[PDB]
This record gives sequence, C-alpha cells and structure tokens, in this order.
Amino acid sequence: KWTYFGPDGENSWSKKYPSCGGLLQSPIDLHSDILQYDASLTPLEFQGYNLSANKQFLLTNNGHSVKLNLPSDMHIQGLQSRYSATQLHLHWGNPNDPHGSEHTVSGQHFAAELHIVHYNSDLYPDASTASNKSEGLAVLAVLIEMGSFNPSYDKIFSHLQHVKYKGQEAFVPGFNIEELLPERTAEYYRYRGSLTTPPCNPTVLWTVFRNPVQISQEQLLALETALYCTHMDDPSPREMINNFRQVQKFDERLVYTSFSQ
Amino acid sequence: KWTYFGPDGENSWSKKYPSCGGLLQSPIDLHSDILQYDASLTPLEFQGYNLSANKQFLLTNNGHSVKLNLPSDMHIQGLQSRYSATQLHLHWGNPNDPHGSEHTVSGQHFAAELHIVHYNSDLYPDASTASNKSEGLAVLAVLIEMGSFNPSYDKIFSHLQHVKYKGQEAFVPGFNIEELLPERTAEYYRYRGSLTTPPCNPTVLWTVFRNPVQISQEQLLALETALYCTHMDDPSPREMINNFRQVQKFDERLVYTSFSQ
Ligand SMILES: COC(=O)c1cc(S(N)(=O)=O)c(SCCc2ccccc2)cc1Cl
Ligand SMILES: COC(=O)c1cc(S(N)(=O)=O)c(SCCc2ccccc2)cc1Cl
Ligand SMILES: [Zn+2]
Ligand SMILES: [Zn+2]
Repeated sequence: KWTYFGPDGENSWSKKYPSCGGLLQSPIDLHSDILQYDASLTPLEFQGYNLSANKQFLLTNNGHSVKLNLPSDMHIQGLQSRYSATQLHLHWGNPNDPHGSEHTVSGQHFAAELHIVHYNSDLYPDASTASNKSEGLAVLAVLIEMGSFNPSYDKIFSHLQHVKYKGQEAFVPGFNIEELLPERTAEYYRYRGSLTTPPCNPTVLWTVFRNPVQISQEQLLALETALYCTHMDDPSPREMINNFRQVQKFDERLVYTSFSQ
Repeated sequence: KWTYFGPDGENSWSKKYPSCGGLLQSPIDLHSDILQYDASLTPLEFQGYNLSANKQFLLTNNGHSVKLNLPSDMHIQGLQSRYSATQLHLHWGNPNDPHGSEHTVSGQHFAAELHIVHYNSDLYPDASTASNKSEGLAVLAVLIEMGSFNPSYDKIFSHLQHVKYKGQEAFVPGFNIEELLPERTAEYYRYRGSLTTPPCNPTVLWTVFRNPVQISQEQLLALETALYCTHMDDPSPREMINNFRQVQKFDERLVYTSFSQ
C-alpha cells in the first residue's frame, strides 16, 4: 500500500500507521546545533560479520527496498545488550538525481544509505517481537557517496537483476559484511529514533557512521534502475526509486557524537 | 486542530486536510541542480505597500504565527492577474536551533522567513474564496538572517508583547511594507506550489527573493521567545517555536530564476 510518491506517500503514512505521526521519528539532519560530544560512546565490535562464502543468504525485493537476510550469530558487541543482525537494505534516489540518503549532514543528501538492522536478542526471540519494544532495535547507517567502484557492495548489486520484482528472492554467497562499513567506525553519531518506514516504531537506537563509503556512478545507476515496487505481472508497474523519507523535526532531541571534532 | 509538534504535527495534517498529502507541496529546497534562468521573469511592482500612517492594521496571534492583516488596495503588479494583499506573517525556529525558514537554499535554513500572502482579486472576491482555486494565491517570501538591527522589522516586532497569547490582538500604524523586502527584489526564485500550512492548497505562485534581510540577534530572540500557541489561561502553555514545515520532495521539476549570474 504505502509508497514514497503520490497519494500513499510519506505525508499520508500516519493515516494508517499512527507512529509515523508520533514522536522520536527518523531520519534527521545532522547539524552542529544539535550535536554534543559524549566521551562514553565507546567503539562497537562487529562479531560474526564475516559470513562464510560457502553459505548463502536470502536477498528479497519486499516492494520497498532490497533486503538481505542476515544470521542471528552476527551481532554487535558494545551496546547495553547484544543486538543480533536480522537484515540489511538500502535507500536511494533516481538516475537523474542520485541523492537519496535518508540522513542528511549539514542539510546535504548523500547518494544513498545502507541500514544494517539488529534486534535485542538478549530480550526478544526475533526482530518482529523486538520492533515494538523500547530500544528493541539497533540500526547501523552507512552514508554512501558517488565515487570509486566498490567490489564489496557489488556482492549485493550483482544480484539485483534477479530480484527485480516484488516478492522475488535470490541467494547471495556470504561475504564479510564489515567490508560495507566505512573507515574509522569508532567515529559515529548516536541518537534515539524510529524506523524510517511504516510502521515507524520509535524503538531504534541509531548509529550513523561519520565517514561515508563510495560506490560508483554505474553501481548507483544499476541500483536506481534494476528494481520495481510491483509484482512481475502488475499492469501498473512502479519503479523502486526515491525510497527515502524526508528528515524529521528534532522535537528537543540531541545527537551524541563519539568524536569531539 | 493542527500544530507543528506532537500528535497533531505536520505528518498528521493530511488526515483532516487531504491536500497536505497531495501534489505541489511547499516548502522546498532551492538547490543549484534544479534552478533555471527564465528571462520572462520581469520585476514585480509593489503597489499600495506604503500604508497610510493614519490607518491601523490588526496584528493577531492565531496560535500558529503572528499575522498582520493587510488592505486589499495593496497589491502586486507584474503577474498576469492582479494579486491583492491579505496578510503577512513569519516562521522561525528556536534559540537552541535558530534556523527556522521554510524554504532552504542548497540545503541551508535561514533564521526565519516572512510571507506576504496575496490573492487573485481579478478572478476572485476575497482570499478565502481564492484559496482553493486555480491561480488563487501568490506569496512573497523573504529569507531572514541575523545581522544588523532592522528598524523596519521592529515596526512589527515592537508589538509582539501585546499579542503574546492565542486570540490576542494589537493595532499597528501603517508603515511602508516595502521596507521589509530585501535588496534587489528583481532577483527571485519562482515556482508553483502550495500553502505551507493546512489546508495546504496547491494554489500558490511562490516568489522567494534571492537576497535575505537582516535583523539583530535581539530581534530574532524576541521573535523566538515572545509568543505562545496557547490561550492566556491555558494551564499547560506551549511556546510558539519551530513553526515551519519540513521541506517536501520536489521531483522532475524546476525552479525558475530571474537571475543567472
Ligand atoms: C524502504 O525500506 C524498507 O523497506 C525497510 C526499512 C526499515 S528501516 N529504514 O531500517 O527503519 C526496516 S527496519 C525493519 C525492522 C523490523 C524487523 C523485523 C520485524 C519487524 C520490524 C525494514 C524495511 Cl523492510
Ligand atoms: C504558521 O503559519 C501560519 O499561521 C499561516 C501560514 C500561511 S502560508 N505559510 O503562507 O501557507 C498562511 S496563508 C493563508 C491563505 C488563506 C487566506 C484566506 C483563507 C484561507 C487561507 C496563513 C497562515 Cl495563518
Ligand atoms: Zn532503512
Ligand atoms: Zn507562511
């Protein structure tokens, strides 16, 4: 139902999904007036990110993004509970405007954004259960800029022509997910927010890394042209483009940084 | 029945005001990739802006902004139809994040923004009737930044004390409203959009002047701190801050400019 364009687009999500009009919404613009250094923001540790190349992981077009399912043995160490991986996915723009990150920095969009979604597996037996509970989810966000070809991201992008339509699934060999993260992961922004898609649950601890990664113009164009929101047999196809939400009012929140300058 | 925060804030406007989820929504980011010079964009003429110093004009806090009523002999010449003034008002942020313009320029907010609202008096009898009709409205927008003290803006701001609470009203002696416009009004951005407040009708021809005006740090703080959304005897007062809408998606569309250089 919900979309990023037209009558069912983001200003209407709250009609069906009340949390979309509630507090603590994401994404946000990261800018100086709302940043505050917090020396207690110690480095995360990425455990079991190096997935075996002999195993395979399900890539699915869900009608809104492309998502890779991740195993629960993959987890973040360093939060106040263990958060185990559940899936990663992307947000992007379109061929004529490759500026589709969700978070912005000092008012500017990056080309795209990767989210790696984790859930509190100490407390909950699955991400769905966790998704509507306080600090149930932790998402890592990587800002993506147009730059050099990125062989690691291509381990995902080379399979897109196989998940072109809603409901389609493909298998991706395992690779080291840490290769999708930027330099100096110890430098990040941290804030309490929400899912950026319906149902917009305000249950996410966000970590946005300070530094972007690069993928090429050709890899952005492939991501921006490969996928459809609709099923393979739909007589009204809709391209999966511009699948990012506008930034949200801050509502008195600060964003805490692990870097001072 | 609508606010800029909490459950009745901007993501929920479309429930009771469907146009807020429709096409042509404002405000937008004015950025370089979407600007196009249009030599057809000739200077506007501001007629009847020099309000009789012998008349008085009603200033009201309406719960959403401070509004000054304007007379129908004040008008813009230079558009296809005459557009007669109805009211002016402002939008601003808060002292902790004093960047509350509605339009942005290359992703940047200005401190505040003045709107002078006009309606098509050639086609329609009053602004209420024009507001949901084709070619109905024209708004001039001035971007405001902190700098030197501005005596002309103080012709309004010196009355804020008298309109602290919702419902309150003051009378302002006429002065020359052209004094609120920036330098080189021939230089502007032009696009078709919407009201930025409910009912968000997509009936506004926008003119956003290229150059900002300045007000002092004290004047900006006064604007940010002087007013409440709530009635005087409301036991839970709410400050009138952050009364701007987030920027809207604007895809496959241009903003025309009267300047190239
Ligand atoms: C267009 O983007 C999406 O489709 C998407 C976005 C988010 S996001 N951008 O990280 O807030 C999540 S998080 C889903 C969390 C969750 C997992 C399991 C069960 C319920 C919820 C999931 C999806 Cl499928
Ligand atoms: C917080 O801002 C406001 O309160 C406000 C904003 C607009 S705006 N930002 O220019 O879209 C208009 S325009 C009112 C046009 C109109 C005239 C008569 C009857 C209905 C609407 C009016 C008001 Cl009262
Ligand atoms: Zn996401
Ligand atoms: Zn306005």
